Amino acid sequence: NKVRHDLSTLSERDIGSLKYALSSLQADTSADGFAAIASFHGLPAKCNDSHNNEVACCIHGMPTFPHWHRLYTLQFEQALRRHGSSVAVPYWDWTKPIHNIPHLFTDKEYYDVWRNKVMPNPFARGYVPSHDTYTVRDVQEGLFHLTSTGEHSALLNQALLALEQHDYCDFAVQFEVMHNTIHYLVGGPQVYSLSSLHYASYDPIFFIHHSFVDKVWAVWQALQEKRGLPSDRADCAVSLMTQNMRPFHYEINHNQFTKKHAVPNDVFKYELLGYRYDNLEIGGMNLHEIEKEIKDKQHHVRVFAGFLLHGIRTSADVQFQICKTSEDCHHGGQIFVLGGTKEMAWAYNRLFKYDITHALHDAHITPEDVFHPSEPFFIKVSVTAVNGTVLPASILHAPTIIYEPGLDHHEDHHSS
Amino acid sequence: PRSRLIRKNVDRLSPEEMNELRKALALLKEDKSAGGFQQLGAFHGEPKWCPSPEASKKFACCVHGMSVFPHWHRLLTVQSENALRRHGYDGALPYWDWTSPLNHLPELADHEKYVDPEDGVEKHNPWFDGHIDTVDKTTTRSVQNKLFEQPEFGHYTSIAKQVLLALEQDNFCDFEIQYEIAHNYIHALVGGAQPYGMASLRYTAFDPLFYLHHSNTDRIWAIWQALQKYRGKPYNVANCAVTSMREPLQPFGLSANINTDHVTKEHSVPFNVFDYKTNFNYEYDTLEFNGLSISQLNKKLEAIKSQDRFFAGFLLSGFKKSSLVKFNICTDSSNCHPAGEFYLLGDENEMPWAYDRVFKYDITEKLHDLKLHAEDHFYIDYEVFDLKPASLGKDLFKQPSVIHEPRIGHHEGEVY
Amino acid sequence: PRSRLIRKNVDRLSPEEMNELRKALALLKEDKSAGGFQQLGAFHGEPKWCPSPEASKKFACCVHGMSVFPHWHRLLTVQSENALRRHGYDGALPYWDWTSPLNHLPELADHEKYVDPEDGVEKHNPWFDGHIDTVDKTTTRSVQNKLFEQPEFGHYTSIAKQVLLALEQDNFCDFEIQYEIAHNYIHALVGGAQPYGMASLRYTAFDP
Ligand code: CUO
Ligand code: CUO
Ligand code: CUO
Repeated sequence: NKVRHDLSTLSERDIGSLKYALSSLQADTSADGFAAIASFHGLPAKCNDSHNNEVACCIHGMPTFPHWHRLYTLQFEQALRRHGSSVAVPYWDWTKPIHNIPHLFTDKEYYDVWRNKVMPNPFARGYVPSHDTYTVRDVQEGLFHLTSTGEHSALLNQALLALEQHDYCDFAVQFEVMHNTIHYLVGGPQVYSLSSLHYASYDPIFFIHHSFVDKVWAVWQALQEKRGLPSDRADCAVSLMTQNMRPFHYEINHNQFTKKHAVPNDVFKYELLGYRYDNLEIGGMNLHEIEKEIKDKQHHVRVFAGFLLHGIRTSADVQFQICKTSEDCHHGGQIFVLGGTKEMAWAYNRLFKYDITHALHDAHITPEDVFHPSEPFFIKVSVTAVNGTVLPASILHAPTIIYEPGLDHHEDHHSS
Repeated sequence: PRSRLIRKNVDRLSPEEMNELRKALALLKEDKSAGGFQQLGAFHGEPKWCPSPEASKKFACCVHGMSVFPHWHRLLTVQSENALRRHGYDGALPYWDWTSPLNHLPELADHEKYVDPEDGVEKHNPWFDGHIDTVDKTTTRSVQNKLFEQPEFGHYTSIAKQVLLALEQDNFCDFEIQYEIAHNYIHALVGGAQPYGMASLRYTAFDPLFYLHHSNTDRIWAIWQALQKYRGKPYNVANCAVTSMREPLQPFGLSANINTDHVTKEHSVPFNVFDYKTNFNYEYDTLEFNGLSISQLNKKLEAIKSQDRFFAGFLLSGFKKSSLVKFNICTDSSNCHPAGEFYLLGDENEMPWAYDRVFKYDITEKLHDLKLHAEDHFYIDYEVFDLKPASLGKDLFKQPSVIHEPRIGHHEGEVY
Repeated sequence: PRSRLIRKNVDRLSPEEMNELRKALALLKEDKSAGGFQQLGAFHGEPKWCPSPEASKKFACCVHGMSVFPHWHRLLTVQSENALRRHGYDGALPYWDWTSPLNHLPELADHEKYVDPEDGVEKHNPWFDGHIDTVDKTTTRSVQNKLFEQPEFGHYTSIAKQVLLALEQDNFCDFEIQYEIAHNYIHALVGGAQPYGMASLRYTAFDP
């Protein structure tokens, strides 16, 4: 029914359709409409029910999380289709370094038209009617990615690592974190922005970014197929899997396909959605190639940093540094987490690993050498809210230093 | 010199051996020294040594809800054992194999007084109980008779089942969670209602049964390591929580008047604790679970995995720790049936801890009786009660997940 | 540029100067910014910024019972002063010489509303009081009338006596203790009974 293309790939004609569709989307007062559609993600929280007790609708820090957002994108796509969008919503490939913020989203005014009328760009932003606030974005230039390889950006590295994981659960943990980065980048400090859990859904970038993440997640399933394991089946988070995903289950969403799809178990087969992607590729590697690419990574030994993510109450940035037994320390790396008060707290069942290895090497510190005197690796954590003071470390669990045996289950060739 | 002590089952002990224990413990109780019993009891709970003894916020000394947990306890038993040897007890601390069904409580612990033929003077069993100096109270024990042998059939026991599952986990961390909780059951069983007893975290150390139970628990851990050895994984090395293992555990670490034992102090590092025999010259007469041999056990374990199973997962905040939790599966339309129960030991004094991962319980058998399908939707109602009867608000507690662990089809391709 | 501001006694202030203060403070109250009044008030007491704002044990920001005490307060006044100047107040914060006996409270602070000849619109004195956003309450003041001039003879005043003794101390630390306590008297005098006022440490900052 539908193909998804990159934002850059979008032609003017294609974009023009999108431009109009969103405009009409905004107009749609109905529940299917954009204002209503946005609330599904977060505030206002309709999620448990309209009743006062409420939590954020979206599932985060949960394995259901990719399912929900995936479903969420379809809702918009269907909306646009109703609106007459010619194409599926595009995805903003974050992984590649961004010379500049995409024109379609960036331009505040959409001047081009046969009419040559000047209008606001629905893509640029939207406003929150309930809050009567307006969306805002504070972006860091740093997003323009610079890296040694150039190709391997932080997102690329993080995404790739997630990619190499048979375990879905393990995949999701890594998968979600990479996803988090964009919300932080665009939102910045702004309370009302992507950076905020409730507010974020309002920004139209949200759909674009999510399209990409969804695209990547889909690739993972395809990769899994390449691996030969069932893409559909999920080992853990079964409890979560069963639960129907509101508000999709609810009548509020007119969309029929979403309703049946509400169980996240069903969400896995994207094909049921009937939307496809122009190509399934991550950074130039084919699915086949990527599988090949990941195996080589396994050959090398790696050291990991383990994160136990309790979740922070306000959206928060965490910083990591590696310190020598002496005073010296290095910026190990940073990860972002997004969560509102509404978030209805979740915790990661498993450890979130980050590849310390590169940095340690920069340290000219081997995994063998001893980081701290008490236990071999003790590090000082730093956690900050997007705004506000630091959150207490004490609650947080101790750092884990991981050494990883490269051997998976891969033989160069079977016999014939 | 006979340095290597042997831990045997309590039942096994000859009267000569029993007599030695009776005498040794009695002397042990008397020992005023730090090495003495009262002082030793302090390590586990109140009085709380864990931040420096002269010091305000006093939280309990014991690693609970941590991977470190078996290491600390293992050290603790040795500490007691060494003390008895000083007393002149010939053997090692005996282990009460609770897993097996008990016709009755062991006579050694159970009877109030030992009338010994040595002279004929009738003396209260030091084994029976001890008194807490701190609180002017005596340890008490109230145990549910129900623990008495009532197998579904033969060997099958709740403990055996619970322990067995723990045994299956390859990774230590996963093993520990299952492992720890099973450990909790005995405390609850023996202590029962009384506020002063095995039931309470602070009190438990005082009861002499504590050592016997832990000896068994340590024994179980040892078998796990042997099983891991059989598995091919190095028993001593632990993949997870490498960092935590390095840090030493107090009070053993104090290595001062507080801890006389040199052995334990060196041993404080949990990494060291793994190789029990060399470091701690103690052994178990047999490392076996039930009738099964180690190789026997592994084979048996594989059998369980082969079949599909359903589990409920619990995230244990373990905040209102001393309490019993019982959960039952209730049909949508029909009856409820007791799913099973687990116990958490925790005094107010204990420091807060939370499980990184979920604890799994095998729901499957009960559902089968219900003839409930895995697919069918049932609701699990779980109630936690304090040791004293009372209802604790479950609402804050996160709902348990229900997970199905299927065999993947019958994977034709990987294995013939 | 007239950077150097001058602090004068409140009584001294001319109506022109007074008007400037009235306007400036009013704007000052409005200022949402961190620079704004509400934010500035926070420094002294609640909300308690002193361990990092995002943070649990919140103890009050002010140095009290410490030698540091006059330094901190001195900085605080300047902070307010700078704020008013941004508002466009010509002068410096005026000082109410409490040591001298007061026939009555100063008119600037005292009267409820200023009817200014500027246009004739009757406006509540921003000087009179402010409202605490944090607690949904307004600052109040109850003062003992007794403070009114009643000298044993002439100049002799309790405050003068108390201040004088502080003055005598050569060493700063000894000076500070006497100095601080004398300082305390006004808070008590103005605040009196009300829980929201000069009397309470948290509340005091709010009152102008
Ligand atoms: O996660 Cu809910 O927003 Cu991207
Ligand atoms: O564990 Cu601390 O008590 Cu058996
Ligand atoms: O001192 Cu803090 O208040 Cu005048």
